[PDB]
Amino acid sequence: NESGNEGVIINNFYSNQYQNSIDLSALSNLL
Amino acid sequence: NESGNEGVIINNFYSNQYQNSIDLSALSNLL
Amino acid sequence: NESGNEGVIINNFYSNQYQNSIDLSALSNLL
Amino acid sequence: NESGNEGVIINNFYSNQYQNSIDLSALSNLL
Amino acid sequence: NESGNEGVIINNFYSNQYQNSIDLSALSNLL
Amino acid sequence: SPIPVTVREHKGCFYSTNPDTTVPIYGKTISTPSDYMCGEFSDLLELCKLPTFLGNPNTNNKRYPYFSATNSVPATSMVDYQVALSCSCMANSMLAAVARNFNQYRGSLNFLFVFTGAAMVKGKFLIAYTPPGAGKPTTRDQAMQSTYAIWDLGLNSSFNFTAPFISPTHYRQTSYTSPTITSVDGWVTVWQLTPLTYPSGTPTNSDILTLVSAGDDFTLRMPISPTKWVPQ
Amino acid sequence: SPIPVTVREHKGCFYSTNPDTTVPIYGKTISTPSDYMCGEFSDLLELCKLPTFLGNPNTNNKRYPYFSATNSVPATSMVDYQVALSCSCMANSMLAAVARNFNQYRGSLNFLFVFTGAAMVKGKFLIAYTPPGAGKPTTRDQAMQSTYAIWDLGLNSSFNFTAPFISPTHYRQTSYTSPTITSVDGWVTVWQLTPLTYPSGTPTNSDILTLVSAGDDFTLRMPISPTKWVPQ
Amino acid sequence: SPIPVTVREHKGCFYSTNPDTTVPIYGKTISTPSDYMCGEFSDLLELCKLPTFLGNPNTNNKRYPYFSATNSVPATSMVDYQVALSCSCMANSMLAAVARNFNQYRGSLNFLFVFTGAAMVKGKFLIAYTPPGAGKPTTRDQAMQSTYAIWDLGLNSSFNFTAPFISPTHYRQTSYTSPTITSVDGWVTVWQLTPLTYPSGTPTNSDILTLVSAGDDFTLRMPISPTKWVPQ
Amino acid sequence: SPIPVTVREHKGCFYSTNPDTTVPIYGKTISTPSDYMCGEFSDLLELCKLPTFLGNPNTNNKRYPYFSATNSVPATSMVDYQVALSCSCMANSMLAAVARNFNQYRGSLNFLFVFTGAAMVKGKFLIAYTPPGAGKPTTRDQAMQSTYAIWDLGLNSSFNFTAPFISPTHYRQTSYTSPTITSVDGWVTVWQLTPLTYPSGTPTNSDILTLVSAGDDFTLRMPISPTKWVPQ
Amino acid sequence: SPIPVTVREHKGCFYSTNPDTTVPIYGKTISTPSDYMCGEFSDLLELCKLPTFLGNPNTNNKRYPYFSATNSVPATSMVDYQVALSCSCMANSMLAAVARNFNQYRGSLNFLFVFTGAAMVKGKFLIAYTPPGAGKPTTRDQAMQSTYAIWDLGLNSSFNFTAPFISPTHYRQTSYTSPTITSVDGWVTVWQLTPLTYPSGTPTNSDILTLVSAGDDFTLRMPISPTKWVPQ
Repeated sequence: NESGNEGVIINNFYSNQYQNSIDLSALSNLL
Repeated sequence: NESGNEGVIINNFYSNQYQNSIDLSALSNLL
Repeated sequence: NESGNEGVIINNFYSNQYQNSIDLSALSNLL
Repeated sequence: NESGNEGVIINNFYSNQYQNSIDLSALSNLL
Repeated sequence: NESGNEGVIINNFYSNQYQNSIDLSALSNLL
Repeated sequence: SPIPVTVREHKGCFYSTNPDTTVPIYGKTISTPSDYMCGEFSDLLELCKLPTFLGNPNTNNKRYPYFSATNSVPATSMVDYQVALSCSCMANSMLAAVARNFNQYRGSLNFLFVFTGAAMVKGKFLIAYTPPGAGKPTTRDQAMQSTYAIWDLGLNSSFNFTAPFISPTHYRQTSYTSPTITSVDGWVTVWQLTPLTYPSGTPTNSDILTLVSAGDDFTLRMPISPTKWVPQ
Repeated sequence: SPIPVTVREHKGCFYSTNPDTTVPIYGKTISTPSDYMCGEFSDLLELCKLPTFLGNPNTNNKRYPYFSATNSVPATSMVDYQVALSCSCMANSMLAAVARNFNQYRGSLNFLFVFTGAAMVKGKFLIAYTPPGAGKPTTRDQAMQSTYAIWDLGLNSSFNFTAPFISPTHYRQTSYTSPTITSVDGWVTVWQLTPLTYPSGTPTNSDILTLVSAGDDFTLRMPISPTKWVPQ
Repeated sequence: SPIPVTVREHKGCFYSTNPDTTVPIYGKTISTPSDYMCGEFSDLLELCKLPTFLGNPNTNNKRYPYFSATNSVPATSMVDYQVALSCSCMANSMLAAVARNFNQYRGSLNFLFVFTGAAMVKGKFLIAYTPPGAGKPTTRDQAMQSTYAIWDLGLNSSFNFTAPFISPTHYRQTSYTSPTITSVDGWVTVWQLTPLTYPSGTPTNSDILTLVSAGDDFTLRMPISPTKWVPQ
Repeated sequence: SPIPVTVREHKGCFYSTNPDTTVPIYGKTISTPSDYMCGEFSDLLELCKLPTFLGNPNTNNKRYPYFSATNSVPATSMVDYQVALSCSCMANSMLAAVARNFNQYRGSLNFLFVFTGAAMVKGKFLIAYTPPGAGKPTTRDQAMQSTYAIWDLGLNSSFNFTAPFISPTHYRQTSYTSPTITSVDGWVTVWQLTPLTYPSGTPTNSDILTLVSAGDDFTLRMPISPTKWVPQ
Repeated sequence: SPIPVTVREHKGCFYSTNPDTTVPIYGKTISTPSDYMCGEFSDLLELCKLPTFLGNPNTNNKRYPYFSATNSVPATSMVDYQVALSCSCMANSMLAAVARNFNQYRGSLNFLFVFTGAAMVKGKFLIAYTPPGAGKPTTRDQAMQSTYAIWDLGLNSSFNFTAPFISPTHYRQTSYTSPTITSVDGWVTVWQLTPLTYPSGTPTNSDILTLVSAGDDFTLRMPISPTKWVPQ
């Protein structure tokens, strides 16, 4: 079940990338 | 027929769980 | 054609029952 | 292409009939 | 990936033509 | 998550004739039925198509309802009321009374004349609508060249006339007489084409009863609300 | 990108009976169950259909519950309480107590009478509902021409009566007596049609117990909230 | 249930050229037809492509419409008007009058010259557009090395010229002469390449009539609104 | 075209625990990964199920961790701590420390007792949970009639006890002792059922180590935030 | 009919970096094309990967571009510039100039050294990156135990070096030197491993030209905006 205190049916307008934090895993000059 | 005085076509944004009251029925450490 | 002066594409949010007037036609104890 | 200066994706709420001007072409008593 | 700082799920109401700049490539009298 | 909104300029305006609802307060409330009450009229037009009575004057300014006639020669006759759906005549009449709570009118009008004289009587009337261009006729002769109908007083009590719509404009103004401007139009006249005859034992004099209506062509559009009165 | 919005006239109004939610604060919070508690009534009507007790007066203004009778002749009898679902009687009663937190009522009412006298006794009562039109009866004779039932006091302890709804209007006002206006209607009377008889060794006197209810026809609609009291 | 909204910064702004509707007041109102009125022009361009008349001056500052010529040698001739769609000439002209209520222009221009002299006459004119780089020519010889056309005065009354668009920029400014900046460009000149000849019995002197237009290539974009005037 | 909106009563309110986002400022910003950091606990409960240490007092008010015992007879013994998840004991403990930042609790509790005495020793303890109804026991005898377990001190160092949830209410208050109200419940006691024995060469005296936990049944719900402290 | 809306707390805030549009004013306006203009760079990184020139000082504080060397023994040599992408050196450089309008950096750096001496010459340089832990080397010997490359001065004019990213943190701060905090890291040194030799007829002395760049591994993220300057 859902995120935490965060519960509207319309979820996020912006873009995840935009509301929280991406989140991740570890031309020419010519001659 | 519907709840009581509560009649909009758009019903609830939040999440039931969030607007009224759920409602109900009666890691390691290692060695 | 439509009601009278009343013309939006989104018609009624509430519920007819709720905006104008329904409109109509003419437990135990035990032993 | 579109009306003139008038460009939203949501076009008209009301009803054409209601925002601009229709536009046109040329009980009993009993006995 | 997307424009630059511009990230809502609802993109543009108006009309591209209307929010930024088109963008481009190079009756009778009678007798 | 909140949806950004651009608040528009108006923002706390109340529009009187605003085509859209508002918020309730007392809901799921059922109305007392009807069911048993016949006589519901949906459109107004279907009203102003029922003659009501054009009041004809005499010295006391005691207009009264009859065009009234006899034994012989008019005059420039019998009457004359213009067709300016705001007249003195037509106002008080339904059609004219309804036509008013509306800005414009189009279509053909109808004037109905019912004779009230003795059955042992006999008369013959010329009737006409004369459009604006020249002036108000001043003699039958001058009148006849207009849309008319010779009425033969017989068995058949009433006549039905109807003055068209001879209008440039597809529509006309229901009448508000900040002067008489160009738009408005009409005069209807009526005179006897033969006198109103009668044997011995019957009356000289006889009254004939007036009743305006809006045809199968009449159209009123642009609601408005006139001219604050408070009668008499 | 922002959606333009036209802010409507009201804009900072709070409606009391406004049919629509508002914002939470404490969510994903689970409620302590029930499960084991029988006796949940969903509708109120299903309440005001349980007699509770119409208090009958005597000098001290010590109303008490019984219609009480004997050995012989009334009077104009035994009692009389009108049917004005706001009376002196019915108020305090459930139905009448419930009927009040509501603006209108329709349907048939029911009056139940249980006899409390000795088993070696015997009586016979006439009972009637007399609609408004003429006046309050002043003699059984005058009463009988109304909806009634001759009650024979026997084995079978209680009688069930029920005064209809003889109403023009599909509905009636639950009662607020800024005067007595036309709408409200009813009087129910009761008198003995034969005296209440009894052999030797038993009482003269006997009390019979009163209990109003709303039938299989009773309907209350328009919530409201009456008349601030603070009893005694 | 209410939808949360984030009110944006502007919030009570009115935009003049704002591409989006607003609220009605008088609806379901039908408009008086047209139907019968031919001559509806949808685009403006389709306007500014109809010569109107470039006024040529003489001492009184009484410009008048003709380029006017004779018997022999210019000068540095006949005329000279630049192509700066804001000139003295082209303003008052449709194209130039329309071109103004717009910020930019592109495409090829057209100058049409109609001869008004005697039919027993004969002349021959050289015509040219000379782009900015060097200076305004000061002799036909100096002119000819530009886009031109030798006009032979005959049967065929009028000549059609058209000065291109020799422009770096894909577009040019419709003209607002806070000085003469680099963008604007053009001069069109015209002189006789042989004198304007005529036998006995005919006039020395003759006037030839001026009329600008915007080709099959002309484009005006960026509405604006100029320069408050109040003529004469 | 603008969408009319009815602004609701609140209109400029900020809710602290409001379940819904707000507006960003720095976007398309990627976070420094994790990847390599084991030991992420998602739920708190999974915490308050790790004994931490209930501090047992002696004159200096120097509570210390051991229930401590010997050679013979209690008393009314050894200890006694109630089960009021707010006690003096359990607070400071995780479970009790976590149980607090929450309004309610349900489920079974567990008390674990580890013996620290010499291996050449031997003892035998009675242990019990005694529900509220009567009073705090005042003798083993009086205690035993409650949920208990006779602990035999052997090889096997620690014992696991667990005091149920003998509760009317499906839930109980995590403890805020505006007095002791009815809800809260528990006392756990412990005394020796045979003394703690030991041969020659070993100690009289021995300490046994205390550690609370929340079972496989423990549930805390209603976040809150207590009681501002600032220790010592 | 109006949609109720809950206005959120912010309500008249303007966010600078707010990811979402706003309202137009001049629409359906077509832009002057491009088409013919090659040389459009979409990403900045693709910039800061072009050496620009690290200025090496001498007494006048007249830094100049060359590491400059000869005939024999350093010193502790030739140079030394740290790798603190904010240095004195790298700032003014593209990479370093671009790296700044950004909060963080990751990846491998590259230092390129081009020799400018006579072709009849010959030299041999040792080069190294020495991570923070111990101190700045004070002798080649001390240096060599770090990532390095012995450069043999020949035909082949330039050498390419590249100092990794030996970093705990997946990222590092682009440099804002409220002191030197722990994060930042690097020193690159260079000394001759054999002197720079040359026959008769050629110069003692020779200058070798400096140029920083960001490899195939370089990443800048978190836009910001530094430190207000106004040069000289």
